[PDB]
Amino acid sequence: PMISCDMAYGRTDEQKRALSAGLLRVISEATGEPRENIFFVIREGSGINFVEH
Amino acid sequence: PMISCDMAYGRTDEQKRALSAGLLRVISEATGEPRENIFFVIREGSGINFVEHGEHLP
Amino acid sequence: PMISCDMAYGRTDEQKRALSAGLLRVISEATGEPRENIFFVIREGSGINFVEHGEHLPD
Amino acid sequence: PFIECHIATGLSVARKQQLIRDVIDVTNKSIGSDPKIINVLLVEHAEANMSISGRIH
Amino acid sequence: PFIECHIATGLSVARKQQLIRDVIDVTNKSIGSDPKIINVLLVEHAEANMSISGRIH
Amino acid sequence: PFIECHIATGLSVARKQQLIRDVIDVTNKSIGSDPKIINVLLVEHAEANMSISGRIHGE
Repeated sequence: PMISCDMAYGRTDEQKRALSAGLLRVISEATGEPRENIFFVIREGSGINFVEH
Repeated sequence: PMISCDMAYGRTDEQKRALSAGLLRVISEATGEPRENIFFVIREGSGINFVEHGEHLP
Repeated sequence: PMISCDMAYGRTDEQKRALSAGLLRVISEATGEPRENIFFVIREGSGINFVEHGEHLPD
Repeated sequence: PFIECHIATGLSVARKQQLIRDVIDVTNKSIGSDPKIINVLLVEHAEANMSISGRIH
Repeated sequence: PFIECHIATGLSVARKQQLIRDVIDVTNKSIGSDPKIINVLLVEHAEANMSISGRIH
Repeated sequence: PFIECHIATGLSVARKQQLIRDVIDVTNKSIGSDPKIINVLLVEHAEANMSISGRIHGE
């Protein structure tokens, strides 16, 4: 699997590690693929670069 | 819906507001979906990171 | 065609040129599309932003 | 630039081609990019494969 | 945020729906995002179209 | 790294598999990545759904 998250800049390295641990677990459990088989990238930007509702 | 735009650094805040507004409007009209149902992200990079017409950008 | 590469910061412009030349050649040859029709973007991030083989990358 | 748009399945081919045309137009008019350098990718998905604002279809 | 997940085809509709529910929950718990700004796209692919760990299917 | 390739539908499965092999090799040779951490995704689209350089399929 390959997972990406585009999100506002500002989260701590600890929060990012929590994010990845959760996403890796849930994707791994749903697909049945080992955590080592799931790639994850976080892409960050400032607020002018996001329109969220 | 979800919209992303990968482009070079340098656009003004005014230009990015025009872009997001123009994009959300056309996607909303095409899909019947309200503007609030449309995620948008701009992802910026420097010239070396883009290859257009087979050449890296300045 | 449109190609993207998400990778860790740190590659030189020379490496990025090698990478693009190689990808455009292989995609063009596989696809039958001219090189000028193949858009390529590289997206860079710091180590904490990547998880590969189960672990966040160092810088 | 490269604009990638993810929408639900259900539009006609005509409508989608008009959408692409209009994306190119608005990108040109607001950030100033020549149509010659604008790339657009439209991808359609089943509603079940998308969550807008934490909502499950 | 926008979380895009590329997985192999093969899951039930029920399983994918749970996966989207689980992605939303995890995102909210870990980085504090209101589910109202959490957007999820699940994309399925043939195994031949993907390589993980350099492996050709 | 993660390479995502968007191309037109029309390639055979054999041809697609070699393309993926070739992307992995190009990436390893240019950027140094262990092939085991090079992830490649190939996505095929109808021509009508892609515009390169402002062009509309047909016209």
